[PDB]
Amino acid sequence: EGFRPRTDNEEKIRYVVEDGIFKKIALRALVKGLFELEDATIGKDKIHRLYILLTKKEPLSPTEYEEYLRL
Amino acid sequence: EGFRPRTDNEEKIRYVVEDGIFKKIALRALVKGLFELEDATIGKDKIHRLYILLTKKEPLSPTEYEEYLRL
Amino acid sequence: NIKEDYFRVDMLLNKKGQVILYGPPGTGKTWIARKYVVEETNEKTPGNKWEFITFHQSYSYEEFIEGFRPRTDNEEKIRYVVEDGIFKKIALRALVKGLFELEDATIGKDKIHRLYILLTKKEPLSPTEYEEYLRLKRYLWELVGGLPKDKLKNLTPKFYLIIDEINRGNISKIFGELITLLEKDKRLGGENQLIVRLPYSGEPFAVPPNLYIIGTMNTADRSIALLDVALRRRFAFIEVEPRPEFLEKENLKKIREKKLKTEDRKRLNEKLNELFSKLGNDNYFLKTLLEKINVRITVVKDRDHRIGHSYFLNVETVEDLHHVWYYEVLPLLMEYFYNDWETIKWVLNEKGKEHGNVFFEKLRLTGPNGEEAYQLKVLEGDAFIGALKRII
Amino acid sequence: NIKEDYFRVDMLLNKKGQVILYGPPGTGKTWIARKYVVEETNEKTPGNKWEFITFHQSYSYEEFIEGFRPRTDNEEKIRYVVEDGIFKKIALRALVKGLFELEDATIGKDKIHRLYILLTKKEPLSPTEYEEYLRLKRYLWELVGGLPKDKLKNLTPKFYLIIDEINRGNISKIFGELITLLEKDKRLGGENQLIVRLPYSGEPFAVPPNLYIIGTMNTADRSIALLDVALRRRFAFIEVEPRPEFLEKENLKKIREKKLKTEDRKRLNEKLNELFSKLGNDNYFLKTLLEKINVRITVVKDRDHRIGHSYFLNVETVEDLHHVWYYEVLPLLMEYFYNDWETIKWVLNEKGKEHGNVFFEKLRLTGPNGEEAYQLKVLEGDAFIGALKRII
Amino acid sequence: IKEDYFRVDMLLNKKGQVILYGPPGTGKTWIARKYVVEETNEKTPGNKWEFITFHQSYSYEEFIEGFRPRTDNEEKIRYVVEDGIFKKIALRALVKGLFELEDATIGKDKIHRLYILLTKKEPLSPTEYEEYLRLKRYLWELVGGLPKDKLKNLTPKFYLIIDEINRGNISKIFGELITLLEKDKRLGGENQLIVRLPYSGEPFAVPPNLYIIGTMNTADRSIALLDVALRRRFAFIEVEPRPEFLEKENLKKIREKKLKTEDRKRLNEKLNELFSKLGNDNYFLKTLLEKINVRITVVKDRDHRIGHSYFLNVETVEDLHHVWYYEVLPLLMEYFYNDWETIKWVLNEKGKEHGNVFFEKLRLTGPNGEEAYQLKVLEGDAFIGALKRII
Amino acid sequence: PPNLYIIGTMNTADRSIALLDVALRRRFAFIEVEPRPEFLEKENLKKIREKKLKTEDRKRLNEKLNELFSKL
Amino acid sequence: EGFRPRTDNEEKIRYVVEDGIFKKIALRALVKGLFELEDATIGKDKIHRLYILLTKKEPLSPTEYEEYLRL
Amino acid sequence: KGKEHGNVFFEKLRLTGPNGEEAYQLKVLEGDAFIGALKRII
Amino acid sequence: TTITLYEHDEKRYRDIAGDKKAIQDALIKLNKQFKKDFKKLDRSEDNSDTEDTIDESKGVVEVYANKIKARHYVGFAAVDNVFLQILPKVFKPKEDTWEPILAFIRMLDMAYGLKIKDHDLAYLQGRNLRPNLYEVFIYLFAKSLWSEVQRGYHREYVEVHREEKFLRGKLLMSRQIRKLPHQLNTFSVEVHELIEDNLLNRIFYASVREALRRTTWGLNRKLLGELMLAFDGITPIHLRTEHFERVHFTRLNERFRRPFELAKLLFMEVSGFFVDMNKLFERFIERVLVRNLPPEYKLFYQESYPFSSQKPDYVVRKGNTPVVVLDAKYRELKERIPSSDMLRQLYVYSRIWPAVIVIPSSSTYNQGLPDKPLEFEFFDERKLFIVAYNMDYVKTGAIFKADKNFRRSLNNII
Ligand SMILES: Nc1nc2c(ncn2[C@@H]2O[C@H](COP(=O)(O)OP(=O)(O)OP(O)(O)=S)[C@@H](O)[C@H]2O)c(=O)[nH]1
Ligand SMILES: Nc1nc2c(ncn2[C@@H]2O[C@H](COP(=O)(O)OP(=O)(O)OP(O)(O)=S)[C@@H](O)[C@H]2O)c(=O)[nH]1
Ligand SMILES: Nc1nc2c(ncn2[C@@H]2O[C@H](COP(=O)(O)OP(=O)(O)O)[C@@H](O)[C@H]2O)c(=O)[nH]1
Ligand SMILES: [Mg+2]
Ligand SMILES: [Mg+2]
Ligand SMILES: [Mg+2]
Repeated sequence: EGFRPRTDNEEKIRYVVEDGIFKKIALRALVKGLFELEDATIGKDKIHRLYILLTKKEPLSPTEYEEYLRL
Repeated sequence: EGFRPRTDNEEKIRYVVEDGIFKKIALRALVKGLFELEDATIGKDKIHRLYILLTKKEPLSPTEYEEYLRL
Repeated sequence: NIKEDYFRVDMLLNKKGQVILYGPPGTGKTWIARKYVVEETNEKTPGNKWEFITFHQSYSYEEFIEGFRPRTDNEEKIRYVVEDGIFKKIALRALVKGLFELEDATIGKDKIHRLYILLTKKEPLSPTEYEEYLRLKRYLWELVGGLPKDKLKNLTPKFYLIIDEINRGNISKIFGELITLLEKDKRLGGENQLIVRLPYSGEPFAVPPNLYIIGTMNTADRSIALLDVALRRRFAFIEVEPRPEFLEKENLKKIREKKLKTEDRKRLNEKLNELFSKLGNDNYFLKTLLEKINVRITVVKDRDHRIGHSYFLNVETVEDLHHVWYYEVLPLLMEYFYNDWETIKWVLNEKGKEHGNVFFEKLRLTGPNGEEAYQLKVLEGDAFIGALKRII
Repeated sequence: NIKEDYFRVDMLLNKKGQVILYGPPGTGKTWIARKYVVEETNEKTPGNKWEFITFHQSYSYEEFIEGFRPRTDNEEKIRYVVEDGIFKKIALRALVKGLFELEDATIGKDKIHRLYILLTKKEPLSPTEYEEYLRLKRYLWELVGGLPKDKLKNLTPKFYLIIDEINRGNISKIFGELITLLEKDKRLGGENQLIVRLPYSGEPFAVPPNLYIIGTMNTADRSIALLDVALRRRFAFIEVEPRPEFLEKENLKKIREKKLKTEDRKRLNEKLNELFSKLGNDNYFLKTLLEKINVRITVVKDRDHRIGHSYFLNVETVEDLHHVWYYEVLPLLMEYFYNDWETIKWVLNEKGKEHGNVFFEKLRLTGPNGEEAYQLKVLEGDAFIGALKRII
Repeated sequence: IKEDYFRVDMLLNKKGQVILYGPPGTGKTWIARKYVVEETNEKTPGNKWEFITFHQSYSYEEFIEGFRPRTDNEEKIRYVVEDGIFKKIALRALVKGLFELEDATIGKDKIHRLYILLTKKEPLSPTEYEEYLRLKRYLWELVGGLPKDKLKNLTPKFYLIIDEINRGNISKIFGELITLLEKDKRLGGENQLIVRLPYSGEPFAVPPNLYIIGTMNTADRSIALLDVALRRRFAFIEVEPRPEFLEKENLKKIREKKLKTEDRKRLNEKLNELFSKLGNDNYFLKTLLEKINVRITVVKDRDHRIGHSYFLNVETVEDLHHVWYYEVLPLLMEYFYNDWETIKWVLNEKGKEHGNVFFEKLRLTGPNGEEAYQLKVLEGDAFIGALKRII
Repeated sequence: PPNLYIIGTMNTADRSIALLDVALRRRFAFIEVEPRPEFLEKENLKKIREKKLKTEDRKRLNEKLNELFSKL
Repeated sequence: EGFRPRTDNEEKIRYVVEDGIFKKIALRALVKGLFELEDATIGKDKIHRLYILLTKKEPLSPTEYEEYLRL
Repeated sequence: KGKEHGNVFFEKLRLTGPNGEEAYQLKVLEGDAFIGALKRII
Repeated sequence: TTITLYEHDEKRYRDIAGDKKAIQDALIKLNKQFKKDFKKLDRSEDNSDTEDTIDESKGVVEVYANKIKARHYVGFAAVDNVFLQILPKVFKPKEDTWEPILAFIRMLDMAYGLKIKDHDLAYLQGRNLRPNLYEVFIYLFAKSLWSEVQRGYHREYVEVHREEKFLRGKLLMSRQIRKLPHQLNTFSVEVHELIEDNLLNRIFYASVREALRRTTWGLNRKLLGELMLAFDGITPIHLRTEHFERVHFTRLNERFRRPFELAKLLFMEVSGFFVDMNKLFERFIERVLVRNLPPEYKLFYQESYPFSSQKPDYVVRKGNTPVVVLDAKYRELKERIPSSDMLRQLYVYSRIWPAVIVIPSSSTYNQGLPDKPLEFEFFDERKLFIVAYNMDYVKTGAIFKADKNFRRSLNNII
């Protein structure tokens, strides 16, 4: 986990926390493992939303990043 | 690549991602490689437009930097 | 016999204030410290009443007490607000949680409870409430200096701090303000109450009498050349010996059945009866094997380089004993003796043996200047058991 | 208390200006620095009259007197301002508090009171009043340039800075400007008034004669010892030897009932009578035990690695003496002589003994190349006192 | 008396920058402070002289020039390059020297405007800082159009008296100054050098007024000025620890210099009572410091010698006891940490084990045949009999 | 989570296994991948190169390896 | 060559790139070199305009630095 | 190397160390005696 | 195999351990290695003949067809698992070879200038270890290091201009002002941090690693094993001669002088060192004379040039007037008379300095022993006075009884 700069529609530099390699593969191993659990079916829609977001590349806008930090 | 300020509007100084030399030479080798390819003929009239932007021997103009970004 | 080890820690932790469970690795020093705090304050997770924290070689004072750290402010440009570390987020927390139960006519219990919420906040501090955190922290150290020493010894919630691998980090540099404070007398409420002024934030800071900093020092790495004055007088050192008494037939059965379930303990009984029958029907075999190999370690090398007993505590067959002897004992044994061979075979008393059922066989081609190089040799089946039955 | 270690600090600190209480760990160095300042200033907590800070290796020159420290303003988050450290906030505090009773500041006595408010202000300085603070600071060093040396010799408060473990930090770097100010005739009012020019703020600075610095270095470690010969002249070293005379029967009753003046004096006295009656009714046992170890450590180790009298000061019973032996000083003795068994057997005066009532039993298994090592033995009961009576 | 005063005054005109090096405890900062005060008649630092002292955090950016945030408006923090301590002196020593010239530097309205913005204690507002940066560009356009005869003789002598010059990383602090600190490489010299600074880019040259008298200690050999190119620039005055001041008469002449005959009668009978207990000899502390400094020269080095700042402030025999056991014997023990047969020889008690010895012998011995001594706090007239045996 | 396994890879020509950090020789478990010369036979070098190439490249690979070991 | 902040009187901190000592000698030697000959160096007033903007004692204004970057 | 007293920049201290060490001191000369200690270099 | 020699002593190849071919292979490397490193060590009347004798495989050892003979070069060397040690012939006896080891190191203590402790050597006396010079100088290095590492670790300060995620030390301002706001998230400081792996600690990690690999005791393997664990975080280096020169001894690492000089004496193939037995006695007598000659000051190596300069080993003069020449010779002095080569040099040293001359010689059970007083007065038909003095050697013990007998004979000579 670290700090990385990011532009907000061609504006001044906005710092945002972007997860590295190990945390993006440990959280991915968690949200993929919670599919086949019978007790984790209380949030199966929202966990599946996290796994699609965690395997895609370059989250372009903060509207899905705040969705990502909420999930 | 890194972040550089540009000559935008006066009260609207922007931080764009100006590419370095290794990204510019690897894109230029990829653009020139696909320019003479037969199966990449979907947008070959636009790959030659991307080649002129990469051999442009000057800092890129801000009214057409988004044309460089979209290509 | 583990309640005496939960009483040996407990009698020293109220007399000296903090301990260090120093001992060779693979013994249970991390497990004794974690299962004493969970048994004392019933919280299975870190956070509120204790905080697990390990040390490393690049761990610094600014991550422990406080330091200047760049922090984002509500999804915008960074500021440079000074962040309290992992100690100061629990040393202040042990103070304001203890100050709930104190019935004095000067406590701002509405203000202290507001400071307690901002200290247990798992999210980072936003600048709309970080100034509310620093202002309430300023009220705390104006209040602590006004309370007498009679009402700052009986604070009820015992806070803990498992410092894992305390000798791996540079101990005198991490404990900057904590090698003048970590005594039982230099805490708050004691006879020698010291409120030490900090360099970075500039606010005074003092350890409360609730906080007990349990340490789990491995001593096969970064050995007994410690600080020897500051980080040695404050800590009441407890030696956690590698006990081979937990490696009999009944002791392996009793350990692996209490944590087990209904159907697991019958299968663990059938597995262990199959294992010790392949060893020669010796119920005291793994005890005698570990006790014999520990005597050869303490004679040649130091007494704190012995092979522990967390390795052999999770075996169920001969094949699992093979995968713990060739990957958690013999690579550990070649680490201590610095790739030596003529003394690593005396530990197994295979000094006058080569090319047979030996763990280190000599290559049949000597070097130019008469030197010889040995090689680790994998075994299997009854050849490996016959190679273990002559260590005893 | 007032006999030797108080009256030789107060006489020497008033003559030299700075005192370092160098001595081995376990001696009253931090305690005699804390007791002298509290009994002088009549303020049992830090803050106004005195400041207790401690040095470490992460301690900065920029955080001691002056440095660029980035603050967090509202609209400009990254704002680099020059912030005075703790010494410049106690040297300016000792100056403008002492300048309340002078007769040449008759134009700006309100400005000196306003500057004293800004230095006692524990709130962080807003940038609307930081320029008011800097305008009053450069007014102050204009005012002491027009003050005569006959009127700056007697400033009626007495401010203190107890730095603890002074030798741990880079003392040549922390005392940047202070390696030429810290002298009795080189402060303000002395025979050579020196107002040096600080690097960062560009404002002149001079230590007032109001201030005193009581360092307490530790001299068990040697890589952090104070060998700066140009700095050892500025201080005045006081060797606090570890006195075993605080461990007699009458002395333990006089040291432990002076602090605890509650109604448990009948409880401590009957417990200390029972403790020494188990020791053979020897009123000079623990005095002889610490003396016959510190002499036997002085002859083989250095003279500054001796056992202090803070280990055996808090003993109450034989069970408490057993806890302070096997867990505090015997792991300490195994740290001094780490696998040097012929020395550590001799320090406890068990050199010929290898079996029976002894702390270190001899293993009955020698090594390959003729080496042999020993093993601890947890003793208890009257056999433990029979292993302590052999030392004295 | 005036010999060390005149010796500084001679070398500060020949080489340009003197260094008073010596063992710690002698008059190095004192003879440097008394020289600049008696030559400039200014007892506190200010325009005519400035005292600084070096350390490891005294880098190049705050000594000559570097970037420094400064706005003086509580808004619009202007990241501008600000001159350090030295360039605020060398520009001040130049524009003070450009007053007495007749018609060579025709800047009599623009030089005095630059001097009043250089001695201004209040920090520079940006509406007047643009005037200060524009007049400084006029200065190095002025200097360069002046003849060397009207630039060598600038009248008012400025001093940057620095201290512990060895303690800072001197080759890093001296940046562009590493080639300008000769007497003939200044302004007005035979080979003037208008050298260029990195950060601001404005050129720079030291005026011939500015003299750098820098005191250092040479007992720390870890940090000594061993650069052989910063020993050519400086003139190194030997300041040895002189025990001539520790007589009865020479101690009475020094310690009764500023007392106005009020406590001088108290001091006269106090020194009469000190030397009556030492054996009625006026020459005790002279040969006590001599027989220690000679015995510490043949053992450690020439540079670790005990100074004469320790014994200079003694009044009675009790104050000599508190400066022996607390300032110099802890100093003598940390030269020779656990080196006991050497520190016994500095006090020449080498055959003396017990009795009136500072280091009594422990009655124990070692298992391998070793021994170690123990410090013995002596009091009364037995202390003097343990001290007179050194002589 | 207990899914994430950390398969390291260590070129130990420069740094030996004893010259690692102390929280690496005990958290991890070391497998020595020994240099096997048995992959360089006449039939073993053919089988390894048969997985990457095609059928017509394999006869040229067979003829070149027959030309190689005949010269040796 | 390096980066350098430059706020003139009231503008924002526009991060200009300031040429060091060497480029203000290397460009100054090249422009004074080309000023004496006339083979294909058209725009001798344009080369002279670059030489004036290299010996500026004052720092360059943003209305003059931008034409200095073009020349 | 052989001159230890008289017109020499370094006189010898009269006593040696406890284990065979011996140090000197920088003697300040003046006048023609300084030249006589300087012309013996050449 | 362990082979041991005394000065001018021989061993048979048939009785010797190991192989006949293995020892002669070890020696021809050692005598060749002594050729390239001959000029570093000084001599005194050695008759070395540098051109012919040393390069003919006769530098240290004379390897012959039927035996192995030692020259007069004292010390030790370990080559190809054939550890050679050459003790002086004076300490030869009539634990049986453990007295001459501590005698030779004590003669290597006072003469050569080492500052080892007597309680370092007295720890080994009686522990029935195998006598070996390499096993004790590794121990004298390892004990003096582990007694100087147990107190302090030698963490020395370097300054680094490092970009840190936190703020430690002085913040660099010219590197932080010119920082773009896209990279503002790291401070740029210049912190004076203390590093454990300094150059003196890289050497002592490498000097231990090359010592534990080549040690054979059970005491040094335990002591170097604890030293290597204390130096675990230090990155290793390959030792050279540039590394032992690049460090300088200031006041903050002066206590590491004793292990480093012994680490330079043993490390820099070959291992160990050799010195001439003539000069080592010439240096050892110089410690005895200046201590024992209060009336007259004595200087070693004073030279007077005839006609090619023939210089005495030592001359004592009170002021300048008495000329009492003292030339130290390692010769046995058979038949109670000096030889042709000895007395011819004694005649020149007296004439070019009315000058008496005294020759000190060794005396033990093995060497030739004269009577207790000044044994031989001689006149060379020019009113000369040649006195044959003999120093007895209680240096095998720890007490200096013979120094009083040497002073009493010198007081009758003075
Ligand atoms: N009453 C009394 N208590 C003493 C005396 N000497 C030591 N103590 C006790 O010793 C305890 C700790 O001693 P302390 O002075 O703090 O050691 P220290 O100087 O800090 O040791 P270090 O680690 O810095 S080196 C205190 O609780 C104090 O009560 C004494 O002379 N009188
Ligand atoms: N009158 C007089 N006083 C002296 C003389 N030498 C030293 N002193 C006094 O001794 C005190 C200490 O001398 P000082 O100059 O401060 O030592 P120092 O060389 O600066 O010490 P250092 O750490 O920087 S190395 C001064 O206050 C000074 O008054 C002298 O020759 N005459
Ligand atoms: N049940 C039980 N398990 C133990 C005991 N001691 C150690 N263990 C086991 O040891 C393991 C922990 O080892 P650890 O403390 O991390 O070793 P170390 O920190 O390297 O010294 C756990 O899996 C426990 O199951 C014990 O007394 N009882
Ligand atoms: Mg652990
Ligand atoms: Mg302390
Ligand atoms: Mg000074």
